[PDB]
Amino acid sequence: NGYFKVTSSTTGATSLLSYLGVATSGTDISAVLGMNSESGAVLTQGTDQVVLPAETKLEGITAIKSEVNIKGAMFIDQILDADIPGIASFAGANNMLVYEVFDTGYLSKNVSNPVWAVKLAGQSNFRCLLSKSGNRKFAATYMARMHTVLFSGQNTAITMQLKELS
Amino acid sequence: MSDFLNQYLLYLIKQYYEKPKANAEAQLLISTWETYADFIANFGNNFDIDNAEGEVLDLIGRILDLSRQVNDVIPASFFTSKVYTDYQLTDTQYRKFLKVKAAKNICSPYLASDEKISLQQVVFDAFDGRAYVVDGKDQTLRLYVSPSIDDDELRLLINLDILPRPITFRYII
Amino acid sequence: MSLVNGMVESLNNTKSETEIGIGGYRLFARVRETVNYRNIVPTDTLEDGSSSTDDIINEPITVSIEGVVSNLFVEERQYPQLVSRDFSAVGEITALLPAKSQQQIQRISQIDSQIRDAVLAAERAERLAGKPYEFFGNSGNSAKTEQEKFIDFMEALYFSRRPTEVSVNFRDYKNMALVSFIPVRDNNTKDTRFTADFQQINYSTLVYTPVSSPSKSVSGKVSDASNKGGQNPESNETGERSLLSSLVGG
Amino acid sequence: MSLVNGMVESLNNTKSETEIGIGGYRLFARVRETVNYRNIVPTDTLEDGSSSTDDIINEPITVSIEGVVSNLFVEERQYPQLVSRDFSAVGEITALLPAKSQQQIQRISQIDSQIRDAVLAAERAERLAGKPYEFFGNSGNSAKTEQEKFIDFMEALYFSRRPTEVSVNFRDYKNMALVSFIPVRDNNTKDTRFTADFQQINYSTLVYTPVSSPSKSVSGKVSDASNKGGQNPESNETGERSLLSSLVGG
Amino acid sequence: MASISEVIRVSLQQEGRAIAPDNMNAVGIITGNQGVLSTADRYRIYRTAAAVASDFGASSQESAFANTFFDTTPNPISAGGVLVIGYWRSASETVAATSATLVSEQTSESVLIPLLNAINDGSFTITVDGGTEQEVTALDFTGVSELSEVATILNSAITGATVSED
Amino acid sequence: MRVRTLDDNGDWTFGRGKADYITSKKAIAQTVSTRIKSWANDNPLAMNANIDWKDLLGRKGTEDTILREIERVVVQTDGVIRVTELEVIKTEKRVQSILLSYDTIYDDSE
Amino acid sequence: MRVRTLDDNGDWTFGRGKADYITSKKAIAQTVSTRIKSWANDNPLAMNANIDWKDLLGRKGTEDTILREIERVVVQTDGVIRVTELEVIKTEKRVQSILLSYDTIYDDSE
Repeated sequence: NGYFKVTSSTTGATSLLSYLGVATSGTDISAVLGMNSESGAVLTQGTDQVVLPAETKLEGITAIKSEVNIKGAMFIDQILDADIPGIASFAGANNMLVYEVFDTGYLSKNVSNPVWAVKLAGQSNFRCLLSKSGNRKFAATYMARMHTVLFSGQNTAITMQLKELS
Repeated sequence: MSDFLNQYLLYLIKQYYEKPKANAEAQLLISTWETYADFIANFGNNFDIDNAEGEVLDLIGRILDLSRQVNDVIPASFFTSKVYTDYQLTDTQYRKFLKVKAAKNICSPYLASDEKISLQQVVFDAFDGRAYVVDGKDQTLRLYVSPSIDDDELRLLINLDILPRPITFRYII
Repeated sequence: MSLVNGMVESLNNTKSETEIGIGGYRLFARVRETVNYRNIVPTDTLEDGSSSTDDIINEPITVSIEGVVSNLFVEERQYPQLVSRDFSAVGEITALLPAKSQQQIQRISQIDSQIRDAVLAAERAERLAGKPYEFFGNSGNSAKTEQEKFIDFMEALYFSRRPTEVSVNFRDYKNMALVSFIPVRDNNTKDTRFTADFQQINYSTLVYTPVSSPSKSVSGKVSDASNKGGQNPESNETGERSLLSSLVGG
Repeated sequence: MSLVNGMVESLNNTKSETEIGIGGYRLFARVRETVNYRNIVPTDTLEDGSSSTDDIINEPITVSIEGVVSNLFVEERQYPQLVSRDFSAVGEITALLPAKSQQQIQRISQIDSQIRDAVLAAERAERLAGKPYEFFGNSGNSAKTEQEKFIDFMEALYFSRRPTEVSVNFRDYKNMALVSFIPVRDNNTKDTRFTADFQQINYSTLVYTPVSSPSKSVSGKVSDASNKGGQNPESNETGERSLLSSLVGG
Repeated sequence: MASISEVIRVSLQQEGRAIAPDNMNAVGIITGNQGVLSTADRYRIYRTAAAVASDFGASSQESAFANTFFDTTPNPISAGGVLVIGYWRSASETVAATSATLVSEQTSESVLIPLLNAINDGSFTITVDGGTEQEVTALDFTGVSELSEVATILNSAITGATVSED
Repeated sequence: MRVRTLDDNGDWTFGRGKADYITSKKAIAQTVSTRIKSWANDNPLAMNANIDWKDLLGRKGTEDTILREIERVVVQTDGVIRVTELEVIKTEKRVQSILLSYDTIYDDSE
Repeated sequence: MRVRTLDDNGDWTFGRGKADYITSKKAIAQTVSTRIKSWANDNPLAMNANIDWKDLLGRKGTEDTILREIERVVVQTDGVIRVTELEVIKTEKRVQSILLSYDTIYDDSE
């Protein structure tokens, strides 16, 4: 895609020190190519040998949010109760929506019920959905049904109720 | 809640799908009609020479001219549903005789008839695949059988002319 | 006839908020907009003085819309036109049909895939019968300006020879037939000033029909015994296939 | 009939950029420009309430163009009109024809040179059927002013009695027949203000034709068996040549 | 069984529109019978014969007068008007001993509940019959969806008295 | 017009034939009450049964058309004459409650 | 509509009769794809086969008419409904590449 990648064969502490520096003779190809050190050439050095990142928390969504400008997200795996408020706060603080589904056991209004904890906390951006079976996909289609308004025509702002899902 | 009941309940308009009495009543009508639907569907299942017992078999006999009365005695298929006289046929034997008779109704004097149905094909699937017809010399019709058929039955079929036979016939043991 | 029928079926055409235009093409401006309710009242003084009434024969309403179409129309306040649903399988009632084996089923599947390609176009047409715009659709090509789109849609509606639904404010009349479409282009304005007269195709039901408008899934099911004329099959040539070889013997 | 036919053959006339005028004479100015799509919808309320549709009979589109012709017209932005190609020999398929000797060939050459002089005019005419302007051609003489050229071209088109193609903006209709041509000359402007109504000659194909429009080289080849009426040759006088002397004996 | 009813309900009008005698056509019928309008209930407002009956019985002459009232074809309620039954003490009204009451402020049920559901613990001081001051120190109002429920909670809390919502 | 009565919760009634039937002025009441409740593209035997709800409560800006369609259904009812209907609350949470009043063909005998 | 499939480079396919035939929604795809490619005054059996290329890529100022004629060919195809097409590059050397999108009669079954 118009990029020139140059990879050393060896892996691990394999620095390509040069950005294609000027040679002693011959017209210089380096600068015109873009490999040049003054040029905007990425030179990610060979990382050390096999590296173990630890096991993050669902708050690792931040890494996605700090890279994509997602405006509505879901998790394939269900957010643990103890971590719902956090992500809920996150939903507000990053000007986005997060859709999460819960099963039948959460149809109460006690404080311990996490969804009502969200409602009391005002986390209006952490949308909660209900699926008796636990069918997670209900969120995606719901997400896939909401973020669907071209905000340029007249009255294209849609409600949600009674709309076909997948 | 099978297919019939479900697809018919969609004709209940939505004021009445959820009111328990109305839904129960519509289900009552649908169910009573559904037993007829099931009967029509299972007529084929329960009519043919395979899944037939008692009177329908006899009906098949009278449609293929073979009464359970062979006037002969055959030993019992000791491996209740129905009992007859000794000199009649227990069901399973009379079933598979009727299959043989159905075959011999559509016989033909060709072992590999390409145009019409052969003798070989129809006698072979008469016995559900445990028969084998090869001709002889003085118009003998040698007939190999699997050992899952007692000699009494086959000798009876030859002695009643229920096997397919143009002019001459025989068996082998 | 009855005085009661008046209000009853006067409200039978209610204008939705979405404001269908000449059939979904609202991208013009309505300079003028008229309807013509007419009546034939037989002239001479009616005969009895007691009951010889019921003599106001009705007439096909015409609707005249003259407007202008420009390259750039900015519509003020109107809701989007959303594609109507395909509510054909609402009563579709299978599961009484016979049990038939695989590749006896799948042979039917191939036949269905084989003639759906030849029927589904007209099926969509009848599904979208009133409104031709979302049948023909937004032109979608960036080369054709807006007057392109208005002219080619109008020609498609006109050659279509199918009645359309036309909305004057406060009424979305259901079966208007395009009677006259005159677009004019002065040499002092690049827009197109068009006058379109439509005429309603009003038609009532003569025969006993318990069901007003059923699904496609039962529309033929509740149909009464239709009638076709006679014909002399012994005197046909376009299909005089010989007798099948399987029959001459038998 | 079908709703599908609408968009299909609504786009069947696409206006080329070159903007043919009244047939290639674009050297005037279009003061006004109208088309009249009409329809005959039978009036009385249609009979059934189920299927008695298909009752919008179509009509011949008319196209009215009123403009002015001056001695000096300066055209703003339009591409040149280029002479259409003579694509007659595209399928011309010789080399199966017989081997015949020289001056048997050349006798045919003389016959061909002999009747090409009598057919090639009408052959070009049919090649240039739609567009009469480049058939009649630019007048080419410096004596005749531009109004000369407009009048003599219009008279040639009118006496030609052949349909022409007429372009309203966004459409170049293919077979327009000149219905009315009224040029007017006020006594306060040396130009000519002319109104010309054309009417489309729309005609479809009744009979099975696998090939839509073939070359001249196969147009007769794929023609179906044409029919002429009877006649009584024994009762002709205009050519009652005697019997050839080579036949009376034999 | 998710009914159609939760997307549309269609019922019969229940309260008599609960209007007040504002216009000129606020006409009255004064009874003297201490059946239901005792002192301090000096009047009742009606817009139909049947309600007057249900509070008065088709047998009592007051319902008869209401019947001959509403039977006039252009009756007052057809022009922004009400009927009202009064009460003048004809003879020796005996007002039965009452019990002390405490009517609270007009609460909209759209604001009381959201404010209550955050209040974990309860706190009341009430006194009945001038007895020992009663302090209520636990009212888990979290699980409340309508004023009937807080009414029940207060009923269980305030000993020596009954709590109702109306 | 007769019609089978429905009990309070609106389920059907069998038994007491010719007596579970509403006589009049209440038959109109029941028939309007549940003509309003008939979603349009529900019944395969009447696909324009009554007003289209899945396409009117699922779209913004239909209150006027809700009201016009309710007036259409009510007026086109065997037994009613006039209507007098408007909206009384304003989506107290988001549910709006409209007030519908109609003059049956009865109570016009003077 | 059936039609013989063409392989990647677009040559014909023989053998596997009744199986080298494209069934649908792809038969439309193939048929539009090579209806675009049918120069007009080529076929002596259809001299207005499809749009005229020798007289549209050989003349200046036809991009609008190229697009209108491509829309004409595509729309007049057994199996398509709509189009959505425009030009995506601007003659990157001098070749312009246009993007053509059309809705077949399929994928409208909801």
